[PDB]
Amino acid sequence: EVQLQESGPGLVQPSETLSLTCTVSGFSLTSYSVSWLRQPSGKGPEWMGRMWDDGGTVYNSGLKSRLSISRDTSKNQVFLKMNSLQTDDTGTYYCTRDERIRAINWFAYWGQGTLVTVSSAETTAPSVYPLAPGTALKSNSMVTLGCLVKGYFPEPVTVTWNSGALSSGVHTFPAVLQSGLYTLTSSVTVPSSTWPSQTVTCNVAHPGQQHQRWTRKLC
Amino acid sequence: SEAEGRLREKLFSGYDSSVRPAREVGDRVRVSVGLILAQLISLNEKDEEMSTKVYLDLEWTDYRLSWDPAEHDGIDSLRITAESVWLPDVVLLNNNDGNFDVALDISVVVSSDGSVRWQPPGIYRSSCSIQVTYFPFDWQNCTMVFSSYSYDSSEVSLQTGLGPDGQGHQEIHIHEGTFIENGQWEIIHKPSRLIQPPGQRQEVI
Amino acid sequence: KNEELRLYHHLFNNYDPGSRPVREPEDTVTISLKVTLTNLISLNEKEETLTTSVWIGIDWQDYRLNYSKDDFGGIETLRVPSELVWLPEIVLENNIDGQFGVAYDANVLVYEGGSVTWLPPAIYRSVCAVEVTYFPFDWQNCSLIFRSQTYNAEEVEFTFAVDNDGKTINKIDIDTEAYTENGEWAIDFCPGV
Amino acid sequence: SEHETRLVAKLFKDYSSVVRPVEDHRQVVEVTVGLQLIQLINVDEVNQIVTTNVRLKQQWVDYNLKWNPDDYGGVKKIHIPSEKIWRPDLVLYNNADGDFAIVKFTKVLLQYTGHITWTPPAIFKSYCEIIVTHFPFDEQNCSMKLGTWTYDGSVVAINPESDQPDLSNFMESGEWVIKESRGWKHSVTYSCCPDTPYLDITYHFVMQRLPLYFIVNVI
Amino acid sequence: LNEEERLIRHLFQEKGYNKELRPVAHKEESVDVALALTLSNLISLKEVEETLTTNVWIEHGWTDNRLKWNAEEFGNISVLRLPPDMVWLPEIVLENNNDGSFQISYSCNVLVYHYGFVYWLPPAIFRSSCPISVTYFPFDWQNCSLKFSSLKYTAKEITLSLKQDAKENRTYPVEWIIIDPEGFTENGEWEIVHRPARV
Amino acid sequence: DIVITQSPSLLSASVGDRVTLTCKGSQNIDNYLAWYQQKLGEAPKLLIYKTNSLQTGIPSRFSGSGSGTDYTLTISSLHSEDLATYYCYQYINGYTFGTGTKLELKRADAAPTVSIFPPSTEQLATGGASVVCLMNNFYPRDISVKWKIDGTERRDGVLDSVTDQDSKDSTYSMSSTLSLTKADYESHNLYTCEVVHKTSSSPVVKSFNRNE
Ligand SMILES: *[C@@H]1O[C@H](CO)[C@@H](O[C@@H]2O[C@H](CO)[C@@H](O[C@@H]3O[C@H](CO[C@H]4O[C@H](CO)[C@@H](O)[C@H](O[C@H]5O[C@H](CO)[C@@H](O)[C@H](O)[C@@H]5O)[C@@H]4O)[C@@H](O)[C@H](O[C@H]4O[C@H](CO)[C@@H](O)[C@H](O)[C@@H]4O)[C@@H]3O)[C@H](O)[C@H]2NC(C)=O)[C@H](O)[C@H]1NC(C)=O
Ligand SMILES: *[C@@H]1O[C@H](CO)[C@@H](O[C@@H]2O[C@H](CO)[C@@H](O[C@@H]3O[C@H](CO[C@H]4O[C@H](CO)[C@@H](O)[C@H](O)[C@@H]4O)[C@@H](O)[C@H](O)[C@@H]3O)[C@H](O)[C@H]2NC(C)=O)[C@H](O)[C@H]1NC(C)=O
Ligand SMILES: *[C@@H]1O[C@H](CO)[C@@H](O[C@@H]2O[C@H](CO)[C@@H](O)[C@H](O)[C@H]2NC(C)=O)[C@H](O)[C@H]1NC(C)=O
Ligand SMILES: *[C@@H]1O[C@H](CO)[C@@H](O)[C@H](O)[C@H]1NC(C)=O
Ligand SMILES: CC(=O)OCC[N+](C)(C)C
Repeated sequence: EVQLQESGPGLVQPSETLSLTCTVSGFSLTSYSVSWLRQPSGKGPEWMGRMWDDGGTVYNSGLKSRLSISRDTSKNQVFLKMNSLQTDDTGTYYCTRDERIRAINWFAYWGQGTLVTVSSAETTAPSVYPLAPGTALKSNSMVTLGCLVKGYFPEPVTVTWNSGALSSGVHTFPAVLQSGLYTLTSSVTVPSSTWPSQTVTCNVAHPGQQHQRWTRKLC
Repeated sequence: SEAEGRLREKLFSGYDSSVRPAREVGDRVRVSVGLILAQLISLNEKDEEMSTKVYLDLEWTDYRLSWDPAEHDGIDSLRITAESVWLPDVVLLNNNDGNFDVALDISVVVSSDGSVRWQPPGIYRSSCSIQVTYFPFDWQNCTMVFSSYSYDSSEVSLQTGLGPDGQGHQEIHIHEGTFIENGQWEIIHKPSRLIQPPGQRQEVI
Repeated sequence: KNEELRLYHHLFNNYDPGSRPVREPEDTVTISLKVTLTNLISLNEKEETLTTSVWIGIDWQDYRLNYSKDDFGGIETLRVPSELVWLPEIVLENNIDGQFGVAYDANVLVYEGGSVTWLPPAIYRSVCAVEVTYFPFDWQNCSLIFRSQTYNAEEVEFTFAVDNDGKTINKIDIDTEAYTENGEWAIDFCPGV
Repeated sequence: SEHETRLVAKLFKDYSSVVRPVEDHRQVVEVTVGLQLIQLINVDEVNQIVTTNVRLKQQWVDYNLKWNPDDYGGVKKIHIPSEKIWRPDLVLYNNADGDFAIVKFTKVLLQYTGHITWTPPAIFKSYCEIIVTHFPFDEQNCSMKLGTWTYDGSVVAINPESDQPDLSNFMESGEWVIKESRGWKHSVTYSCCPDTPYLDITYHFVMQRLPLYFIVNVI
Repeated sequence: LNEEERLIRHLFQEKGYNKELRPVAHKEESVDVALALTLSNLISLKEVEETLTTNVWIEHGWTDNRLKWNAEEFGNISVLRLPPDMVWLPEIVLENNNDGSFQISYSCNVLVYHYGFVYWLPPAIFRSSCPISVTYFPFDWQNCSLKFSSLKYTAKEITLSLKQDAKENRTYPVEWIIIDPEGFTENGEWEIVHRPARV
Repeated sequence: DIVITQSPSLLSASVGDRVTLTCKGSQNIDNYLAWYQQKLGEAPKLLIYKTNSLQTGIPSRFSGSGSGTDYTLTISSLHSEDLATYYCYQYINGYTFGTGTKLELKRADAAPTVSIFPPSTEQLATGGASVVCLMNNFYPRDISVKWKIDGTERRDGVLDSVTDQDSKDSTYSMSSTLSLTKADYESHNLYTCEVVHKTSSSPVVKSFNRNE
């Protein structure tokens, strides 16, 4: 019944203004307050502000100057606008319906949250280097080989092995940001005799600029 | 008590206590004023003021408060808080301390025919011209003048309260079995008189 | 239609006299105080009560009541019942009969520019210790202590009224058109602090 | 500019001043009572009545009047009329010809923690047994028995703020000197109510007469 | 959730309690009101004004079946304290007062018990009229009285009665003024020889 | 505002076990504590408010307790649905959230599959010389990685990440990289990755010399 849906841009340039729209269903904004929370990457969530049922607003003292909250009761929408964006604003933003007991309020329902990343880096194609062991230290039927994807921006990037032939034996470690660009690794388990003979190839796709690459095993 | 609540709600639906119960625009309201003296509290010659505790006996007809008891479970009379019905603004004109009104707005009794009876208690301090001559064998003739403060003689007609048998017993009522006898003053005569206007007002003295 | 009704509705349709006229909770409301003594009613040494009649001129800025005469047909003053506006709740702290407040709830005057003025008349009976040592040639240092009954110094702040010449009236004001001399007690000084 | 109005509206939307301000009805309301004596107005020996100007500070936590300051821009205290909230019905048992309870309903100070401080002024005309033996050099011991009239000790507990009355603002009287002051809490059982002892705080003052005037004019 | 708030909502909002109607099933029935007087202090007897000033606690008690509740359904609440303005009152005043102060001085909370009994013990300072027999002064004794009656109601509407008290499971009427040794202060001039009560 | 801490930061328990997460504040929270369950990619769901009031529709296996500055959330019997992150938060004075307790299903200990890869020829052509070390399918997540070049330890340019528990075997996977320039890479020949894990008293080591 009660549902809230955040929407907004996934990537925003620094010093630009972020705008988020929380669409509401199952209740009327005239009778339930809607708060805005954010969870910075690597930190716990923090309260940003509230749009009251009576139409007023309240903001976090640390963000009072940077924040504005408004609502449209005809469309059942709550709008958040934030200026002077910085890298530290990267995180997941939630809109919550607030329950009350007298004057005490707590977050009763959450939205699914929108990821907002603040970075100036332009979209960049990935480099796909193969990974091969530097010494034949093993010859078992299960040896791990992989591919390194570097330099792409923004997320996400997808990696498969021989397209549909990747099988379940595939690992895709989370990407890490260095120097303002992403780096990711992927690995697959294959027989020691198969990868030097079969054209085991990692296929990498980056929807940021519809980029596609395929890198085979080299040693 | 469902029938009493229903009848009360019927009577006061659309009622306005600020409007006098004149049916036609020229109709006057006749108010019978009787007085029961409960205690002659004191007489002060220095202030020329007589303090008395009285029960008024104001009786009038309010056509808006009439009902047929047979339709309302035989309720032939009702006790209603005085603030909710129209009251004649009968006040003591010759008071000496500015207290015109009664001491306590007790409930009025409304008969099914629309007759409203009200017996509020009052503490009154009237001005009384003291006969200084024959002290201490002197006798004093104090007066209490009751009249509607606002309504003219063409709107509220005052009348002296009749006796229980309908006799023109134009006297201050004193229940000798319960009257608090004053220790210094003896009441000899206690008549009442309706005084006609010389926009003028009638008075009951 | 009367322009005063438009002005009243514009000012008071969304006005709360409970909250102070401050945009932030940490702001102080500056009050201009001007006690005008009409007469010294009496000094009862036996009861140690000084009875005086005063007019309590209280001026302050209430941004919620701000208006310009150009928008309302040239109205420069609006009379409003005092129960409708926020008041600093100034009371005589050193009274003795328990009447802290003023005797008459006179209308406040809302001038253009947001200035609110209140000039109620009040009869005050206050504690004045009597030094009978040099009677009958004695002089008495009676005192009147005015303070907000509700708000502390960080919520409501007092300042003295400023005369037309710019001098602060750091004393009890006396108006020649209103002051009536007492026949028993003359008044020598009346400084305010 | 409107958060205090919003807070006052939220607190009292469905507040009841009849029920006690506790989370559970089996709990006891803890009221802290401090008598501040501003002036000893009169000591009428012939009528045996002592008239005193007092401020009756009462402090208690109202469970339902809490709020979170961050919801209202950091507002940590508000002033509200005392007629709107539940109050302890402190009655002066030994009233002679004054009022039994407080009649000057000043505003109470409410804090975000729910702590209410109420400091109503009163002119107590209490009864005192005037001892005439050592007159005019007599010392009088006059007391003020203040206690909740209808709430018993198992329902509303009153505790003294300090072992002694607050004389910090006491205007020195010209006829009587307060040689001693002390407040004692008592629980007593009345014949009306045999199963519930009722609590009271008896403040007492040992006041010594200044005899100089009577020495000159009488002795 | 506080059980007192739920109980009060049930009694007054759900039941539609009307404080203006007497607690009777039929209009012809009278409400039995029991009165007692606890004298806390005889403030003074002024012979010059012929006025007795007394500090009293007036024990009103009557049954109001509209205010019954099951304690076990409301968290074992056996007693509830309400403003006297909320409930119907018998409107009993001092008839023989000397100054127009007919009603009680302090409108304390009414105590309502789960079995429907409504109990009220307001304190009052009364200045009643007491004529003074100066014959044997200063060795005189004074027969003062306080007369309590309803003015809004009559014997057809309300039946006054004395408070009944029980000892050894036997009830008897309290035909005297109650003196509580914890609350009673000995007056310095007047010793109470008798203190009867009569309906 | 009242600072809040949670314990344990990471907790492992098997299906059906009773678990008691603890939440401790720096000041008296006065029972104004709430617990909510957040899952990866899902909207957070409130479990408990006022420290014991169960949210409507929440399974009765969730219960809350606590007072003063210490509070606990108890799951009487851990179900597979209940593997998630649990946050306590306080709403009596400001709004503060705990760091969060991540709850994982208990798994048998397994040694990591460790492998090492030098920078490929293509990377060296572009000037990149990042070495990579992988540790697939290990449990628990407690693991440490060290890079040694010519025997001397290296820390500059090292970055690493760990995957979540696999949906089939609950084992973790970790990758680590050592970014180097072509000049810095060619300045050394021996490279080794040392993996420390609880399943062995000595680290597992992998190494290579020069290009493959
Ligand atoms: C002026 O007049 C006032 C009153 O008008 C006088 O005030 C009285 O002062 C005395 C001390 O001078 C007070 O006595 C003290 O009372 C406290 C509180 O006691 C209460 O609470 C106790 C806690 O449970 C309880 O035990 C007490 O019960 C007493 O009474 C019952 C029945 O009456 C009896 O059964 C008990 O045995 C108790 O007697 C009571 O409810 C108490 O804590 C003090 O104890 C200290 O002193 C005693 C010895 O004196 C010692 O044993 C203790 O260990 C402790 O050190 C003490 O009893 C009294 O309460 C005050 N009364 C009032 C009404 O205020 C004042 O003194 C006068 N001053 C003058 C003449 O200068
Ligand atoms: C008429 O009555 C007035 C009220 O009683 C008198 O004014 C007061 O007079 C007393 C005389 O003792 C002054 O007390 C002295 O004040 C000074 C100044 O210190 C002040 O500031 C410090 C710090 O805030 C504070 O602690 C003091 O209390 C003072 O407020 C002190 O140095 C002395 O020790 C002593 O306290 C009062 O200050 C003064 N108050 C005011 C408001 O004027 C007045 O003097 C009387 N006049 C006549 C002609 O009789
Ligand atoms: C109070 O209101 C007046 C009237 O609006 C404000 O004065 C100016 O009014 C003009 C209207 O022509 C506006 O354009 C200006 O913006 C107003 N402000 C200024 C600073 O000129 C006035 O500012 C308001 N505030 C106060 C404190 O007086
Ligand atoms: C009421 O009291 C009885 C014992 O008298 C107890 O068994 C019962 O649980 C109590 N009920 C409530 C709701 O507190
Ligand atoms: C229940 C009630 O009203 O008690 C008042 C009498 N007292 C306080 C002396 C016991």
